[PDB]
Amino acid sequence: GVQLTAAQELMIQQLVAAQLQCNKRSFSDQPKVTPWPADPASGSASQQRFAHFTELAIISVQEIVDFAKQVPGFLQLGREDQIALLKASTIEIMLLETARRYNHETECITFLKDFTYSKDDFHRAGLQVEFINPIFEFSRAMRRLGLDDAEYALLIAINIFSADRPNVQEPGRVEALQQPYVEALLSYTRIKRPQDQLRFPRMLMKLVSLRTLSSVHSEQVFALRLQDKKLPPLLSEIWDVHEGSGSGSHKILHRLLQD
Amino acid sequence: MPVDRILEAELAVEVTNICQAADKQLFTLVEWAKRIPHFSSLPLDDQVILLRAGWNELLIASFSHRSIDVRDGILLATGLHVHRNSAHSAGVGAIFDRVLTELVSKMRDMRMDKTELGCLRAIILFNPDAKGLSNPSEVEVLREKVYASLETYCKQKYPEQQGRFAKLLLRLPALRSIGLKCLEHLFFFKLIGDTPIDTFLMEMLEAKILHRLLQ
Ligand SMILES: CC(C)[C@@](O)(C(=O)N1CCC(C2CCN(c3ccc(C(=O)N(C)C)c(Cl)c3)CC2)CC1)C(F)(F)F
Repeated sequence: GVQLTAAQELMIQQLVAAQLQCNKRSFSDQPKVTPWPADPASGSASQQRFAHFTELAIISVQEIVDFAKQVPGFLQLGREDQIALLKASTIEIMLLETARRYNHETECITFLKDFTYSKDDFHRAGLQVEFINPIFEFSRAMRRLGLDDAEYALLIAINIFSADRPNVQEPGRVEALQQPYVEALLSYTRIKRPQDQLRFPRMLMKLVSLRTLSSVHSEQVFALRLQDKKLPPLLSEIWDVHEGSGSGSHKILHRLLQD
Repeated sequence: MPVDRILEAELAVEVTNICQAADKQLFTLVEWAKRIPHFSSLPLDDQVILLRAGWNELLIASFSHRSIDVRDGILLATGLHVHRNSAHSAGVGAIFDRVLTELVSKMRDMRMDKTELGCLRAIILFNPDAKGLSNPSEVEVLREKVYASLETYCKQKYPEQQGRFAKLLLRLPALRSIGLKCLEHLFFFKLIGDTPIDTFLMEMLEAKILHRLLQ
């Protein structure tokens, strides 16, 4: 009592395609990130490990924004609304992209093909264990579920169209854009595993888990401010960190969306 | 996981006032948890963990479903109702706007019954993510048992509404975020200390009565 229409199949296809072509621009930008570095007496190696992660996050933001521009309907919405959606979804989509790059055999996370990181390396880059353990506890929970590229792409699309985000002008338009992607996930999962009906509610529930992970990310940024760690404008604006850029006066996410 | 026993547990229930009504409902909450399938059969430490993890969301869900027939306000179990204009002067208006828009109006516009809400509250309750759980696998199976019963209830009770089950689950991410902002405001009341909070709600905020209530 389920069907994946030709229209839904072609929609899912564009999502996987968009995701892969964004990864292409993301892989080109690899020589831009400061290299991962015995630490000198100056203390610069720590600054280098922090900047590495910072620049990888910037690459990850640019990828999300280019993916949303390619998710049908998103560019129809008002600029205020699309900024409001990506601001809240960034960290959620960021953790989703971290989880699919988790290797259970090595217990490591691989970014941009070459950069492989363990729980220690995440700590060395300035992150706290209160954020590291949930990152790896979610990564290995995403693995148990064992998603494909179509499932990841649909879940990212559903996450973007969460009407409840702060400063969403037209919640009605956003809730309307979400439902076709939700029915496409229901159909795809039921056609993928005809025997396991629990696949789809298990996927939707991961969006609830992402909400806690955002809350845990906020605790990490609060800690970064104690540590006098300076986030670049783009990250400061998306996550409301520093006075100036945190006010959105810089209008980066806006300029990024414009072109 | 029978839906009728979930509905039976739901129907089983007959400013400073929000803090009063919350503390009152915490006792009621333990009586609802015992009634819902396979909960009492679960380890005593896990039942504490589960109730300590979701009490905020579980009550916000109950207050939202009660307020279905009242405009711009929340109907507390005490009998008194709190309006939007008082919430905005209390300095807790923005989050109050979020509860009515995302939870109350949605539950109203979709005519969410007490069986569906019971299933959602049971999904909220059986959280395998709760910190310190001895056996998180058995908590996951039970939560999955709810998905199965709710989807089956949904298709039978509401045919020609094939996206209803999802619409019910999609309130949960919003509820999680709302519960988090609801809990930070309660901590401000506890840190400021304008009007003292009752012992059970004080036990929930601080991290006794709960252990005594379990048997
Ligand atoms: C930015 C960073 C200093 C930090 O503020 C933070 O918020 N982090 C959470 C997100 C995490 C990112 C790391 C980079 N990222 C990806 C994820 C995937 C890829 C990838 O391979 N793509 C093809 C996109 C790439 Cl290039 C980057 C997602 C998780 C880094 C730590 C802090 F760690 F909390 F301090």
